[PDB]
Amino acid sequence: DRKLWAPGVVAPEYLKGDLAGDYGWDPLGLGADPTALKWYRQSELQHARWAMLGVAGVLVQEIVKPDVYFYEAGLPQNLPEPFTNINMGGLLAWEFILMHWVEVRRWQDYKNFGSVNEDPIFKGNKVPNPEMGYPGGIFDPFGFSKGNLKELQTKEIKNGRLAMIAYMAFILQAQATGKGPLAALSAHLSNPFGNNILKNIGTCTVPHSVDVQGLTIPLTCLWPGSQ
Amino acid sequence: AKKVKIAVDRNPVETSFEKWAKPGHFSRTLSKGPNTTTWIWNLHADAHDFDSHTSDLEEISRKVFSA
Amino acid sequence: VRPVWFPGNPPPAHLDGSLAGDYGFDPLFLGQEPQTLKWYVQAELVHGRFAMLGAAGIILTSIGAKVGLGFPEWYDAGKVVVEKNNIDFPTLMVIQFYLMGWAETKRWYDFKNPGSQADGSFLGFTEEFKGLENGYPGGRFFDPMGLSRGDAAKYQEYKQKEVKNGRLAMIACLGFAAQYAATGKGPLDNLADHLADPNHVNFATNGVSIPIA
Amino acid sequence: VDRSKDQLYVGASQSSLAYLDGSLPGDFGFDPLGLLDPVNSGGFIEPKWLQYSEVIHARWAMLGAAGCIAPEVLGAAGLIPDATNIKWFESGVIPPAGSYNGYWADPYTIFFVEIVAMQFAELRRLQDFRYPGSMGQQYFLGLEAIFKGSGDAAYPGGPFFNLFNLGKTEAAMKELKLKEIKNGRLAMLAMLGYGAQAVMTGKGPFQNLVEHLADPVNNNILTNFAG
Amino acid sequence: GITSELQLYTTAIGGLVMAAAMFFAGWFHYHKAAPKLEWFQNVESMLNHHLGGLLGLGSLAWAGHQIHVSLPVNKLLDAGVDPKEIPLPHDLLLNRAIMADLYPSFAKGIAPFFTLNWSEYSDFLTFKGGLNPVTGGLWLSDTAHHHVAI
Amino acid sequence: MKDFTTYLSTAPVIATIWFTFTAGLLIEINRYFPDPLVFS
Ligand code: CHL
Ligand code: CLA
Ligand code: CLA
Ligand code: CLA
Ligand code: CLA
Ligand code: CLA
Ligand SMILES: CC(/C=C/C=C(C)/C=C/[C@@]12O[C@]1(C)C[C@@H](O)CC2(C)C)=C\C=C\C=C(C)\C=C\C=C(C)\C=C\[C@@]12O[C@]1(C)C[C@@H](O)CC2(C)C
Repeated sequence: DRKLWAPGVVAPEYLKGDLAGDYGWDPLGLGADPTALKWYRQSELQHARWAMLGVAGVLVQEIVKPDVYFYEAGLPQNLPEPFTNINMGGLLAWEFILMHWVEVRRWQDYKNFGSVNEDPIFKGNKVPNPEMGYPGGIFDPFGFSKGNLKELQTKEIKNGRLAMIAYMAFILQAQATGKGPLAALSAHLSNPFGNNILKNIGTCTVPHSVDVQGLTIPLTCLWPGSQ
Repeated sequence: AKKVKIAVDRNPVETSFEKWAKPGHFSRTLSKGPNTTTWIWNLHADAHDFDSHTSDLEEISRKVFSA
Repeated sequence: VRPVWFPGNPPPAHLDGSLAGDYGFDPLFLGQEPQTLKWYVQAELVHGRFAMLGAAGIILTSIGAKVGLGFPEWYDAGKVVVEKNNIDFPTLMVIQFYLMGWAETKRWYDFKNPGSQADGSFLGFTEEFKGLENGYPGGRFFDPMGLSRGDAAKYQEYKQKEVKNGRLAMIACLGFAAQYAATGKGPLDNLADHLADPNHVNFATNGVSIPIA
Repeated sequence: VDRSKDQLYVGASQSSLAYLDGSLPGDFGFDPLGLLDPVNSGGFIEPKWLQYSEVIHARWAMLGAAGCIAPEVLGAAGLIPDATNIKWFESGVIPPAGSYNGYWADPYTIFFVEIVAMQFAELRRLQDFRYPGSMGQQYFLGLEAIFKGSGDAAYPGGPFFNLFNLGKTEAAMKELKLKEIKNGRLAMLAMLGYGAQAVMTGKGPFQNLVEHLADPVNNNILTNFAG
Repeated sequence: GITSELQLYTTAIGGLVMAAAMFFAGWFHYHKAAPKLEWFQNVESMLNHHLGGLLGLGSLAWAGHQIHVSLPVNKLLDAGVDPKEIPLPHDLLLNRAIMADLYPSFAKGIAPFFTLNWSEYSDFLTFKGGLNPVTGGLWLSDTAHHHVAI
Repeated sequence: MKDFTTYLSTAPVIATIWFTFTAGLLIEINRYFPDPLVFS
């Protein structure tokens, strides 16, 4: 009885509202294999949660530091004063080691549900992990999981899906116009007709490559825009 | 007033090398194989004499068309 | 049931999926006869195994050339090795055919009469040359780690892995030859050019592969 | 061929009414050469292939008819840069007539991607005609769920090719198929018109229309024999 | 109008493709879709297609080649132009300006054909007779009018 | 394939291969040892 993505369209058999934010949308039928549907559901949570942090970071960073131009914020010379011109090789080493640990733990949970709940060092500590992708426990200090969990999952995925669309709008707008999200919004308001996608779509403002501390990094736009 | 139209038969014959290994298959006389050297000459002499292999005009015409 | 090279086409009768890497690909029915199929199964493995050694050797030496360690390109190594080391080519060629001839004749008469080379005739060795299957010698000489004598399920998995990397290597060795003829540069020299400008540097623009271009 | 709608067209004959019983879409009885006669049919001249081929020609022609004029109409309205306001036969398909420099790759590099992409699209479509339902069985990254067909080769249906499941009722589907065939047949004649008009006049389809409206008497096929 | 070994080479490749098509047709029309006896006995239909279709359109198609390829190329060859400097046959086809220089009648397009002013084409549809003095062979303009009439 | 190899075993096919081989051997010998008149 739930509303579907389009009017008068039959939902797939395997989509029966069990998961949150289920509109019965699967034109490519990628969820037919039950095991594949679980894996894709996790990746939807990862993209949804990472994307929401991405959108929040870009917007908040723009307000505090308007001139950083987040697209270029990755360059070492643009880093804050404490970290300015830090050796990117050492900086990457922290991320690889720390993310490899965290992500393998999450991966092992998917392979064998409930195996990696307990802390490895300090015996006794554990997380409830009521459902895969929702560890809870220490990950939910405020205890919002208690109550109408189903509704909260719906709110999370719906906002997360919107963030995914919104963030890729930031990327394409930066590539085409060369301005951040808020800056582009101001430009449209000033001259709604002269300054819009109909004009900017044909230009890609990203240089072909950059030199990061002597290492050349290729760059591209998402379409063959006029460099 | 028989109408002029395209008329064919589907898969009349099978594509196999079986008969390539049985010389004389086309003729009843030569199908039994050789006993004298006269058989060898008879094989080549009557190979394209379709009208004598079969009495069916349709079968004769189809061989002529593809030959 | 099992996947095939051309989806929707039933596999040939003589290919029942028992062999490793079987996708029912035999459009010319070259292996219809069961005894001839044994010969080609082993011919494919020998071709595949040599190609893997060839591809790995060509790739590794090419990396040595690009990095500047001084290795010559695969298409010049033969001339360089002989001249630099002062080797008589006809003697080296003859030695190869004695060693290959002895080793490869033994493989020939094991195919004809399986188990014949494990009779103790050759220096008293009676179990290292018995053979496990067609194209899979086994034993403690050809399989010192005993990966074919351990788990049966995983050994069948490796047979699938061996043939597919062998077929991939065979295609690669054809790529090395075709690329050298069209371009006249080393393997990784071509790879570097493609990564520079993939759009404007490939076979469609080399001026050879597509003459009408 | 009677224009417009009617029970039967000009070329309808008593011989063709023997097997043309209205079952097929757009069945107006027009078959003077009697190529659709079921009796003693074979090869490619059979009802199933000829009806299938017409729909395939209809759908390619519809894309071609709209795509061979849109650059001129959009360019005339200023919605695209003048650099891309190019006649359909001067895009690069016929380099002797004219070629466009500015694609992200050489037109032969683009063609190879076209070959590979169309090999998959066309050979998979063919295998459903030879073995109905066979493309929904072998693993294809989970996409085989949407390639199960519907028994009729020309109308696969399914979750993707019938994304919005229009024509749910039998009566509705027949009307849609009829509308598809008539638009498709009209586009096939339009494409032939583009080809003939290009040779006779050497100008784009849009230019020919504008010139005809200017001076209809002084601009038509008869006056274009000489210039 | 052949002037290079490339043109000879392409015809040979086309000849092999036709040879492959002919052998496929023989296999197809014997093992796959064999015409029935009633099909072979439409003598009226066969003559119609072989008179107007084989001989008729074959003669018209060859007239198209002579009018657009053979006549311009041989007109320049007889004038002494170096073969490598002659325009390619497709340049003659695409550029009506070039053809007008050799034969002014082309400046009027195909309007004379449809308006029945066939005398406009007298410059390349001739009735000279005799032999071309430079090459000792029949005029190709005469040969083109022959195949158009045929 | 059994029948096809049987066809290649027919007398005309064998003779063509055999004489093609025999002729090729003689032609190649005279290519590397031109003008042989005496054993020497
Ligand atoms: C009548 C003569 C005769 C002939 C024609 C052969 C022929 C053959 N025997 Mg042999 N045998 C013969 C008698 C005998 N064989 C054997 C026992 C065997 C066995 C057990 C085997 C053969 C095998 C073979 C084959 C080896 C193929 C090859 O490439 O070898 C290449 C040859 C060599 C590598 C050795 C010769 C190299 C070189 C000419 C001499 C070099 C000498 C120097 C000292 C080298 C020093 C180098 C160091 C210092 C680096 C070949 C068909 C083998 C085979 O293929 O079996 C299936 C095999 O396994 N024979 C005995 C003892 C009963 C014989 C008695 O008369
Ligand atoms: C079928 C669609 C189509 C195709 C195949 C092309 C192809 C091309 N366009 Mg054109 N273009 C189109 C439609 C299309 N365009 C439309 C509708 C517009 C108006 C928004 C433009 C505006 C435009 C500009 C301003 C420029 C090009 C240029 C180009 C070239 C590629 C480089 C580039 O920057 O493209 C960028 C173009 C796009 C990303 C348009 C994508 C259109 C998609 C494929 C169709 C669906 C669009 C959809 C209805 C949404 C429209 C906008 C929306 C706000 C309503 C290439 C020849 C460049 C050129 O001339 O180089 C010499 C160039 O500078 N196009
Ligand atoms: C002597 C020549 C000849 C004849 C009399 C026939 C006769 C027949 N063929 Mg066969 N065929 C031939 C040659 C011939 N074929 C060749 C050479 C090939 C290989 C290419 C085939 C391949 C073939 C197939 C695959 C099929 C037939 C079929 C048929 C039947 C219907 C034909 C029809 O209506 O065509 C009408 C023609 C068309 C619908 C196509 C017209 C356009 C074609 C593709 C090109 C014509 C080019 C033109 C002559 C020159 C253009 C000049 C310039 C503009 C470039 C009929 C029994 C069909 C059958 O069995 O039906 C029961 C069938 O399925 N033929
Ligand atoms: C059979 C159909 C067909 C074909 C073969 C062509 C072919 C062509 N068209 Mg035409 N066109 C057609 C139909 C067709 N058109 C139709 C129906 C219309 C009306 C809508 C148009 C409107 C049109 C315009 C307005 C223009 C062309 C142009 C072109 C040329 C350049 C094509 C190009 O750059 O594509 C670009 C390639 C793509 C759009 C495909 C992108 C493929 C990537 C991999 C997709 C990635 C997707 C991404 C990951 C996820 C989705 C993102 C999205 C939500 C934003 C080329 C000759 C251009 C031209 O003539 O330039 C000189 C041009 O300006 N066409
Ligand atoms: C590989 C494909 C193939 C296969 C397996 C078959 C199989 C068969 N065909 Mg079919 N056929 C094919 C292709 C094939 N055909 C083609 C391409 C055509 C078109 C020409 C035909 C036309 C055809 C006809 C008309 C007939 C068959 C018949 C047969 C049967 C016996 C054929 C036989 O004995 O051949 C063995 C014969 C040969 C090997 C001779 C080959 C002759 C070719 C044309 C080469 C000519 C070379 C020429 C002489 C060179 C000059 C010589 C000089 C230098 C000395 C058998 C079922 C017959 C049948 O079913 O009878 C009941 C039959 O009547 N076929
Ligand atoms: C069969 C023989 C033949 C052929 C093929 C041609 C062909 C041609 N002649 Mg020639 N001609 C011939 C006989 C022939 N002629 C004869 C016998 C005479 C003596 C009376 C002449 C006298 C003559 C003169 C005086 C002239 C020509 C000219 C021409 C050219 C333009 C004709 C024109 O305006 O067409 C108008 C339109 C058409 C023919 C219709 C074209 C239809 C197209 C091909 C449809 C394509 C549809 C398709 C779906 C679209 C592609 C889609 C795809 C890319 C996706 C053309 C190359 C003219 C020229 O330019 O000469 C250099 C010219 O001035 N001819
Ligand atoms: C993860 C993500 C973004 C993450 C961004 C991050 C971390 C950004 C970080 C930083 O920016 C900051 C904060 C500050 C900067 O200074 C530095 C960087 C480092 C740049 C986006 C995902 C974005 C993901 C997107 C847009 C995915 C869209 C998927 C769609 C539409 C799929 C549709 C369908 O598949 C279904 C569901 C079902 C099928 O049946 C049908 C089809 C149609 C195939």
